[PDB]
Amino acid sequence: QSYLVQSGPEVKKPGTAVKVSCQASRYPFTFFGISWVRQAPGKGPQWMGWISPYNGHAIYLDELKDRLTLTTDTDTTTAYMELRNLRSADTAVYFCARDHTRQDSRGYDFWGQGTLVTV
Amino acid sequence: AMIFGFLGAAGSTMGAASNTLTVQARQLLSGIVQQQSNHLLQLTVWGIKQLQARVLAVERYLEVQKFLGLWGCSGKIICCTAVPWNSTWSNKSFEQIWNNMTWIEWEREISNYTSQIYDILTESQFQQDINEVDLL
Amino acid sequence: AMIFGFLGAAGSTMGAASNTLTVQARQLLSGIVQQQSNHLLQLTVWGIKQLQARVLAVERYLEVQKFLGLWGCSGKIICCTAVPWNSTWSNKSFEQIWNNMTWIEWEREISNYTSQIYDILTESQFQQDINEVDLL
Amino acid sequence: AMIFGFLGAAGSTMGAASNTLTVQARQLLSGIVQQQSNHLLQLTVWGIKQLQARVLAVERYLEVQKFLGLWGCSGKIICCTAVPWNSTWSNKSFEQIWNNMTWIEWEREISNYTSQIYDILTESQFQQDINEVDLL
Amino acid sequence: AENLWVTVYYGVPVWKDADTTLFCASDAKAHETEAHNIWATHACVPTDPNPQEIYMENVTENFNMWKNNMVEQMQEDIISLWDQSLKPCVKLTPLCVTLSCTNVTLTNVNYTNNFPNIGNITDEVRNCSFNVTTEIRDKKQKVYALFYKLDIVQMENKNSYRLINCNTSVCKQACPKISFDPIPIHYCTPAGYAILKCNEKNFNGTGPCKNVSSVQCTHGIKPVVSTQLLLNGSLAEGEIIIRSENLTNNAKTIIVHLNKSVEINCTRPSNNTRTSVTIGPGQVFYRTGDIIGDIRKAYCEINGTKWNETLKQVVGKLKEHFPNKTISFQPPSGGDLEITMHHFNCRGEFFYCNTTQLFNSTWINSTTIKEYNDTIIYLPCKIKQIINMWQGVGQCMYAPPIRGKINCVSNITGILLTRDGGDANATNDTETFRPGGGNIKDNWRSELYKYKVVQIEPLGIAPTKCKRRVV
Amino acid sequence: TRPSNNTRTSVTIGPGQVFYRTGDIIGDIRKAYCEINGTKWNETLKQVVGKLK
Ligand SMILES: *[C@@H]1O[C@H](CO)[C@@H](O[C@@H]2O[C@H](CO)[C@@H](O[C@@H]3O[C@H](CO[C@H]4O[C@H](CO[C@H]5O[C@H](CO)[C@@H](O)[C@H](O)[C@@H]5O)[C@@H](O)[C@H](O[C@H]5O[C@H](CO)[C@@H](O)[C@H](O)[C@@H]5O)[C@@H]4O)[C@@H](O)[C@H](O[C@H]4O[C@H](CO)[C@@H](O)[C@H](O)[C@@H]4O[C@H]4O[C@H](CO)[C@@H](O)[C@H](O)[C@@H]4O[C@H]4O[C@H](CO)[C@@H](O)[C@H](O)[C@@H]4O)[C@@H]3O)[C@H](O)[C@H]2NC(C)=O)[C@H](O)[C@H]1NC(C)=O
Ligand SMILES: *[C@@H]1O[C@H](CO)[C@@H](O[C@@H]2O[C@H](CO)[C@@H](O[C@@H]3O[C@H](CO[C@H]4O[C@H](CO[C@H]5O[C@H](CO)[C@@H](O)[C@H](O)[C@@H]5O)[C@@H](O)[C@H](O[C@H]5O[C@H](CO)[C@@H](O)[C@H](O)[C@@H]5O)[C@@H]4O)[C@@H](O)[C@H](O[C@H]4O[C@H](CO)[C@@H](O)[C@H](O)[C@@H]4O)[C@@H]3O)[C@H](O)[C@H]2NC(C)=O)[C@H](O)[C@H]1NC(C)=O
Ligand SMILES: *[C@@H]1O[C@H](CO)[C@@H](O[C@@H]2O[C@H](CO)[C@@H](O[C@@H]3O[C@H](CO[C@H]4O[C@H](CO[C@H]5O[C@H](CO)[C@@H](O)[C@H](O)[C@@H]5O)[C@@H](O)[C@H](O[C@H]5O[C@H](CO)[C@@H](O)[C@H](O)[C@@H]5O)[C@@H]4O)[C@@H](O)[C@H](O[C@H]4O[C@H](CO)[C@@H](O)[C@H](O)[C@@H]4O)[C@@H]3O)[C@H](O)[C@H]2NC(C)=O)[C@H](O)[C@H]1NC(C)=O
Ligand SMILES: *[C@@H]1O[C@H](CO)[C@@H](O[C@@H]2O[C@H](CO)[C@@H](O[C@@H]3O[C@H](CO[C@H]4O[C@H](CO[C@H]5O[C@H](CO)[C@@H](O)[C@H](O)[C@@H]5O)[C@@H](O)[C@H](O[C@H]5O[C@H](CO)[C@@H](O)[C@H](O)[C@@H]5O)[C@@H]4O)[C@@H](O)[C@H](O[C@H]4O[C@H](CO)[C@@H](O)[C@H](O)[C@@H]4O)[C@@H]3O)[C@H](O)[C@H]2NC(C)=O)[C@H](O)[C@H]1NC(C)=O
Ligand SMILES: *[C@@H]1O[C@H](CO[C@@H]2O[C@@H](C)[C@@H](O)[C@@H](O)[C@@H]2O)[C@@H](O[C@@H]2O[C@H](CO)[C@@H](O[C@@H]3O[C@H](CO[C@H]4O[C@H](CO[C@H]5O[C@H](CO)[C@@H](O)[C@H](O)[C@@H]5O)[C@@H](O)[C@H](O)[C@@H]4O)[C@@H](O)[C@H](O[C@H]4O[C@H](CO)[C@@H](O)[C@H](O)[C@@H]4O)[C@@H]3O)[C@H](O)[C@H]2NC(C)=O)[C@H](O)[C@H]1NC(C)=O
Ligand SMILES: *[C@@H]1O[C@H](CO)[C@@H](O[C@@H]2O[C@H](CO)[C@@H](O)[C@H](O)[C@H]2NC(C)=O)[C@H](O)[C@H]1NC(C)=O
Ligand SMILES: *[C@@H]1O[C@H](CO)[C@@H](O[C@@H]2O[C@H](CO)[C@@H](O)[C@H](O)[C@H]2NC(C)=O)[C@H](O)[C@H]1NC(C)=O
Ligand SMILES: *[C@@H]1O[C@H](CO)[C@@H](O[C@@H]2O[C@H](CO)[C@@H](O)[C@H](O)[C@H]2NC(C)=O)[C@H](O)[C@H]1NC(C)=O
Ligand SMILES: *[C@@H]1O[C@H](CO)[C@@H](O)[C@H](O)[C@H]1NC(C)=O
Ligand SMILES: *[C@@H]1O[C@H](CO)[C@@H](O)[C@H](O)[C@H]1NC(C)=O
Ligand SMILES: *[C@@H]1O[C@H](CO)[C@@H](O)[C@H](O)[C@H]1NC(C)=O
Ligand SMILES: *[C@@H]1O[C@H](CO)[C@@H](O)[C@H](O)[C@H]1NC(C)=O
Ligand SMILES: *[C@@H]1O[C@H](CO)[C@@H](O)[C@H](O)[C@H]1NC(C)=O
Ligand SMILES: *[C@@H]1O[C@H](CO)[C@@H](O)[C@H](O)[C@H]1NC(C)=O
Ligand SMILES: *[C@@H]1O[C@H](CO)[C@@H](O)[C@H](O)[C@H]1NC(C)=O
Ligand SMILES: *[C@@H]1O[C@H](CO)[C@@H](O)[C@H](O)[C@H]1NC(C)=O
Repeated sequence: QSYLVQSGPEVKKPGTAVKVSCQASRYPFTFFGISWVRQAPGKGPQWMGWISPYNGHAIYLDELKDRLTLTTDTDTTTAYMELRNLRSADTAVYFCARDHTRQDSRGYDFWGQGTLVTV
Repeated sequence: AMIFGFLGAAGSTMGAASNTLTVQARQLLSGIVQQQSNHLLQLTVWGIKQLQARVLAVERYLEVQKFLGLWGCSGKIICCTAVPWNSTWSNKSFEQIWNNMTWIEWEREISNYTSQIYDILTESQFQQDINEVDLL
Repeated sequence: AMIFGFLGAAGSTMGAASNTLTVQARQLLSGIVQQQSNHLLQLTVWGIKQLQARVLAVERYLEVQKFLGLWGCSGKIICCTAVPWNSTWSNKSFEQIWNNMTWIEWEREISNYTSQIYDILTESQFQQDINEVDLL
Repeated sequence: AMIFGFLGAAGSTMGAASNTLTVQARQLLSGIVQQQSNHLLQLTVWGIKQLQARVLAVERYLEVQKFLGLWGCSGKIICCTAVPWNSTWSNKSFEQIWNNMTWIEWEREISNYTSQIYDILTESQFQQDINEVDLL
Repeated sequence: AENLWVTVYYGVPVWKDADTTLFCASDAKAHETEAHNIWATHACVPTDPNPQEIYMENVTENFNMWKNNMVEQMQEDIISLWDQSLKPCVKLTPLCVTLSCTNVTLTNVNYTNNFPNIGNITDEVRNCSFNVTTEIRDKKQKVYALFYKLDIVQMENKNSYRLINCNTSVCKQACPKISFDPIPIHYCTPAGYAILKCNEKNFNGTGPCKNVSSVQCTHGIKPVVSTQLLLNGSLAEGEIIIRSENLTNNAKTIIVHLNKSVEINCTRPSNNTRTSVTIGPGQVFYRTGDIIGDIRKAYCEINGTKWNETLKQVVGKLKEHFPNKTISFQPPSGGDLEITMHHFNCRGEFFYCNTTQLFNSTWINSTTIKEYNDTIIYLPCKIKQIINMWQGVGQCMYAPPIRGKINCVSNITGILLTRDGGDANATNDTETFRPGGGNIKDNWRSELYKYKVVQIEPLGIAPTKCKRRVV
Repeated sequence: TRPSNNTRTSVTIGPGQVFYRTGDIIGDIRKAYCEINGTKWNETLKQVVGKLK
């Protein structure tokens, strides 16, 4: 059960805005939280934010505090992430990760295939 | 954190549902069935149904209180026992139970061993009393 | 000092009435109603009035016993709690209660806060069990 | 050593019969009378006879539970008390009771003092609560 | 780990499906009228002034009407109340005698007193004379009464009749102080049980309900009895719902639940006089002595435009379950008078209305919008006095006449249809639905479809790290 | 066994009251009877007198 699928790759000119959608299916969407991490090529993953698809409460990272906003949709069970002011160093593979459990997960159960964006 | 109504925390995990035990426990014997009920008035069609409803409410309350007495948990909401957990009834860890399951899902998982566990709890309480009589 | 009958100390102050609690407690469930009762004999006019007297005598006993269990006072005549007295229910001193008031007079004075006190007592016992599970 | 059924150890001495208390205690309120019972169906000849049995099964359980509560023995199989044995009820030694008598023979021996012993036990538990309120 | 021990939790929120005894609870305001209503008698405990409805958030529960034991329980109670209220009343054995009936004659002018010209009761009643016994058994008296042709069946020797029931069972006369007004009944549960309520707006009978809530008593359910149309019910929340145990099986009745009420306005314009004779010691028989003044057939008024709209939305939902077929409505094809005509009650007078104008149409393709101006539909209705509503299960009843003019205004909340089968002709892009079907149970599945009785199981066993302290 | 062959016929004696009667007995007509094995009864009657003595 449960599987997260992201969108296809994008090539966006610097300064534009990019929105990537992770679609969840085959499991109760609202029960488990969703996290976003980015992994630049030849580097390690970086934590970006955590969104609760139940009450919409979100948690962000200071450097991305004023640039990144996370929104969730319930009827079609899709998670959206939009980033603006795309610096040249934002090129990385972006993952959407499901929480391990319904409360105090401390781990990520399922990921997406990744979405490499070039800027 | 907000107070819940009757069975309002049925869909939440155990770790959050166990903070509302007194909500369900406070409604087990007391209800509007014990009113004054506004041709023998106590033999009418709805005079008999009220009567057996009153007896039904008592038996349901005493059916739980019977076990609490046997296990030594009288007068307790959460009662600790001296029976070690057996990793055949279930081998889930702390996080896989209290942060990932609801009380309905769990009681269905161990539904095959509730009768076995009940017998052990009574036997355990009996041993404590035996071990106390010949110790003092 | 002499032993009283049922409700013989209703007129005495609390300090003296509390020495006769077992007299009232001993008559809460047992009576002549449970006799053999010397045209279905249990459908007659008084075959029913006796049946509903037996169920009534049981609910009256279980109604009090339900609260004793929730508050952790099962099996005790006088039970001490961990709920501080709130000087809004009544601010009378020791001498103004146990040497100047009867149990009937007092229970009317705090009649407005019994329900609030009952809920507090139940919640207090719940915290003791919560604080014990995550302490051992 | 083998497990017994209901009342299987009625003929054995006390020393051996006291190890099978939970066999009798487990069957005091639970029975097939509480089934669904497969012209009001609850007023038929055996609709009434079943209802009376349900109330009888509850009174019998509560009759014993009333005494356990007054004596401070709620939730215990074997409960120790603070009432010294009086050598007028019976002056038999240890071996003359637990190795030579059955529970039926003994309860017939002290049958004249059961009522007196019950009253003393209630009075003793009352003193413990009195002595505790004015001690803490 | 080794550190885990068995712990007992009291008050756990867990339940299981169960069947139990539900008792009644009625509002006190409808009480203290001393009218001795049949259904919600004095034995009902007062309702809760502040009912509690608790929303259970992360809960999905399986509901199943057509298998709900609260429906069977309500039917058992409804019939039981009917039989006991008639037990003290007067038997009508002396009225099973030979009746010699002739055409009725009246004195009035009353030139129709209104627009409708349905007809007059003359040719719908007979003037019958017979011999009964006075208070003294060995003395006979000759009396007369006006009977509806539906209540008398000819035997032989033309102009000689008898009551219909005299070869099936004896019928009791409804006691005059008994009231037939349906007042709401709240079904409650014993302590230790609960009722689960499905809050989904568009929810068919069966399947998981994702918006369950907890209650202790049902809402006010009226025991209103009807055959083809559900009256004075509760409207749907979201939209029209078509509920059937299996839409493929044509032996199963289709229940339609409207989200917009349609008014039905029924009246009995005649003016009947209630007169009483003594048929035995302490026994008094109420009869229609005469009908003076207005004389006109009973009728019901329906706003034509509203029904066409309501019949248009319904066919819209039907086309979803029957995609490539045209939907038509037809009058019932036969059966007892309760099936072929809309049967209901109004102030103790039992009506049987035709309702053929309501269910005679065809909706081929909705190719173009057809517009017509407002019209009022008048449905002829017949009155009956020998009543057998429980399909020959309960006690037969005789309804004494009600003095004066009778008027009743009620809502239409649903329709009970019955699709008809076929192999080749019925597959030619057509589906005919005929009103009526099922039984009185379907009149209460429409109210109890959202409820479910469960038993609370407050004893939980879990592993924790707390160990009991040994002395 | 009851070897006869009775016919159940019903008349109406009152409103809703129907009386079932034996209209006729056609075919076999013989008194009802019971069959006992003589030897078995002798034995069963013989052991019993043994206990009575
Ligand atoms: C769907 O729902 C709708 C809405 O809920 C249902 O429609 C409603 O149905 C109810 C009940 O069927 C109707 O209420 C009845 O109204 C009638 C008519 O009221 C008018 O007349 C009153 C005076 O009556 C006198 O004149 C009439 C002719 O006009 C005559 O026929 C009658 O016999 C009598 O001589 C007026 O008072 C009244 O005005 C105002 O009256 C009240 C103040 O007094 C005021 O509060 C009202 O709001 C109103 O504004 C109006 O002009 C009533 O006659 C009838 O009253 C009976 O029932 C009530 C309890 O409901 C009771 O208190 C009454 O005493 C009376 O009960 C007699 O009949 C009972 C049998 O039906 C019997 O059991 C009683 O014992 C009593 O009979 C005894 O006394 C009589 C003498 O009084 C004696 O002859 C008998 O032998 C016996 O001893 C109800 O109130 C609603 O009007 C109606 N609403 C609408 C909009 O249509 C619909 O039916 C539902 N559909 C389905 C399928 O369920
Ligand atoms: C129906 O089902 C849904 C889903 O199953 C369920 O929703 C869960 O509800 C529970 C409530 O019991 C939630 O658990 C709580 O979560 C609170 C929020 O936690 C997040 O935010 C934390 C930081 O928030 C602080 O700062 C922000 C500003 O940034 C501020 O607005 C906040 O108010 C707050 O001050 C963050 O630390 C936290 O991280 C935890 O969780 C992640 C992932 O789970 C984990 O990896 C971390 O290690 C960490 O554990 C999370 O991101 C939280 O505040 C709250 O904590 C209180 O209670 C706990 C109880 O133990 C205490 O220990 C703690 O000290 C606090 O007092 C609690 O943890 C849970 O998150 C919901 N799940 C989802 C997916 O949303 C509903 O309750 C169900 N409803 C019913 C009726 O059944
Ligand atoms: C119906 O209502 C009435 C009125 O409301 C009520 O009557 C009260 O009953 C109680 C019984 O519980 C009485 O309280 C007792 O009083 C006893 C007598 O006290 C007086 O005498 C004391 C000295 O007497 C000794 O010496 C004499 C010889 O001189 C001898 O005959 C005696 O037997 C005894 O040996 C004296 O010390 C005492 O003074 C006390 O009271 C005054 C004023 O109240 C106070 O100012 C003092 O400081 C002192 O406290 C008084 O003058 C008394 O012996 C008895 O004491 C025993 O019990 C207490 C309980 O705590 C123990 O602490 C103590 O050690 C003793 O064991 C007890 O105090 C009370 O006096 C009555 N009130 C009146 C007005 O008469 C009825 O009971 C009610 N009946 C019902 C059925 O409801
Ligand atoms: C119906 O009524 C009958 C009669 O009233 C009753 O029968 C009694 O049943 C009880 C069971 O509870 C018996 O008590 C037990 O007896 C066991 C056998 O004891 C004898 O044998 C001992 C040695 O046996 C060992 O070695 C042999 C090989 O040689 C081997 O096969 C055995 O298995 C065993 O290993 C011997 O030591 C013992 O001596 C005792 O008794 C004598 C006289 O009674 C006394 O003088 C001694 O001082 C000593 O006390 C005896 O000769 C015995 O093993 C068993 O012991 C276990 O339980 C006790 C409980 O306290 C423990 O303390 C102990 O450590 C063991 O775990 C126990 O004592 C009793 O003997 C029966 N009585 C008779 C007359 O046969 C039925 O039970 C009744 N039934 C019902 C349903 O009511
Ligand atoms: C906390 O709880 C959640 C949820 O628990 C579930 O939901 C709740 C509401 C309750 O009802 C619970 O009873 C219920 O279990 C836990 O999430 C589950 O985690 C497990 C373990 O990771 C996971 O099972 C694995 O899924 C892997 C990925 O799924 C893919 O494949 C499946 C194929 O499944 C097929 O078979 C099942 C029945 O066996 C059918 O139902 C299903 O329809 C398929 O026919 C596919 O369906 C998905 O779409 C994905 O494509 C899958 O690869 C694994 O298979 C391997 O399992 C073991 C390893 O565990 C190997 O050894 C085998 O050889 C297999 O290769 C597993 O099937 C569940 O799907 C998760 N459920 C949900 C709803 O997310 C969570 O783990 C808990 N946290 C804890 C315990 O910390
Ligand atoms: C029904 O028939 C009866 C006859 O049994 C009519 O009663 C008589 O009618 C005549 C004609 O006016 C009167 O002269 C008599 O006084 C009436 N009573 C008797 C005892 O004969 C009765 O009028 C008829 N009713 C109707 C409505 O036609
Ligand atoms: C009652 O339900 C019907 C559907 O059965 C509703 O009709 C729909 O109304 C919406 C809003 O205008 C339209 O978009 C749909 O096309 C309509 N459906 C059909 C089949 O015509 C109707 O609005 C509901 N009425 C109320 C008061 O809720
Ligand atoms: C039900 O129909 C009747 C008649 O068909 C309506 O009674 C009329 O009421 C108006 C008042 O607005 C009077 O002017 C008429 O004289 C009445 N008609 C008759 C024949 O008396 C009644 O109003 C209708 N009910 C509703 C709720 O509309
Ligand atoms: C655990 O339970 C099983 C049966 O459910 C039993 O066979 C086993 O012995 C138990 N474990 C221990 C340690 O006794
Ligand atoms: C005492 O009770 C009142 C309400 O009766 C409440 O407002 C107050 O806070 C309570 N006192 C304390 C110390 O909690
Ligand atoms: C023992 O009981 C008798 C009455 O059964 C009583 O008289 C006696 O005082 C009691 N023994 C003691 C020490 O009190
Ligand atoms: C209706 O019948 C009654 C009773 O006989 C009578 O008093 C009245 O005049 C008749 N006509 C009308 C319009 O009420
Ligand atoms: C209602 O629709 C029918 C067609 O089924 C039509 O004949 C009739 O004129 C319509 N009436 C009104 C008032 O629109
Ligand atoms: C109805 O039939 C046509 C072909 O005749 C088909 O194209 C259409 O999809 C069908 N309608 C539905 C709802 O399947
Ligand atoms: C009415 O019903 C008849 C059959 O009962 C049918 O032939 C006719 O087409 C329907 N419509 C009209 C307007 O009569
Ligand atoms: C017995 O009676 C029945 C019923 O009248 C008849 O049909 C049948 O021929 C008779 N004879 C036998 C042998 O059954």
